[PDB]
Amino acid sequence: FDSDRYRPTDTYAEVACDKVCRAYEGLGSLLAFLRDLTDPWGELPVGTPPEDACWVSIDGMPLETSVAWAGRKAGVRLSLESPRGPAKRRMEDGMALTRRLAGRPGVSVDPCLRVEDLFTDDDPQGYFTIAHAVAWPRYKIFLNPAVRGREQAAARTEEAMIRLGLEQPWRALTEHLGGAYGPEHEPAALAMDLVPGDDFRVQVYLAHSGVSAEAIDAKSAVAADHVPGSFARALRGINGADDTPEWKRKPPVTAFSFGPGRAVPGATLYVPMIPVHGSDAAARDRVAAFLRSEGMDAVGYEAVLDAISDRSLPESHTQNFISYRGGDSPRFSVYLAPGVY
Repeated sequence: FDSDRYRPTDTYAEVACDKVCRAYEGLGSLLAFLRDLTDPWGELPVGTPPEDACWVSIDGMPLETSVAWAGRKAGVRLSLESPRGPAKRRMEDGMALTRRLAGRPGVSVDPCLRVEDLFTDDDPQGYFTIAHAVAWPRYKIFLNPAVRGREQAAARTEEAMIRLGLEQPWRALTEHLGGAYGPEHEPAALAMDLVPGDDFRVQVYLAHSGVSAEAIDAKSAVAADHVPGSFARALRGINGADDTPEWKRKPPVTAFSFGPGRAVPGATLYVPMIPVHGSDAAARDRVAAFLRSEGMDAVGYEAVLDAISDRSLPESHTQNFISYRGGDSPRFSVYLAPGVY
């Protein structure tokens, strides 16, 4: 525990509330909602870190704040994962939360419940099983295809894709990638928007170990929204040399998005921040320079960083990823550890 902003007795839910409010401030009762949402661990004091770091945040907190720009608008999102242990109890906490979201105003958890058995187990492996996010409310769930080892990740992902009706765009991706999944494009996570109908989306996050910016770009050429070279230019550009130990320890990620009635996936690039960059200030300078050269809003990005961060940025290590899509309908997001641990 290491905070100038929070006392050790502040609760997880109170930190969550504070971060969400400050993110809105940077963009220019909630507490009640979040206590309920994080029931019952949301009441735990933040001063006592979990036994096992949460996957959801690079500082191991059970909370991660996100701000997303798209279609000339910005929105705040919050990711959550139980800090409880051991892994099986953490998993069951998440299962419980999914079921508590069912029947919330616009929610559909049916697609999640039809593949849930694939990403849960009585003896789970890997650094997580279940996590969620809320956006302002729509919800999503994150699942670990490596719950029973990495070697089964592609198979488990594929079977879920099939159950969900998305075999065709999943086939398109799989063939584009050469027909097999390896460390070059490894299924590291799945997400689902818990909504019914055409707006339903599943994202498959592929990690890219030991490949160049150009090769990563080319893996996206099957995407509905592929802008040739744009991923290569973001990666080379923001993150420079691909041979640093820090690059190799946290490789880039592409989120492929799948929707009903869509023959091919969309693609969004996830650019690792800390620890590829030495601090949030260094990462900020380079991300801002890239945003400007793309004509995107670097001021709003920096305003959010400033509003939400608890330490001066050269001493702050809270940016996990930024995400980026170029072209006519550009997207940018930043994902932030609370920076409490």
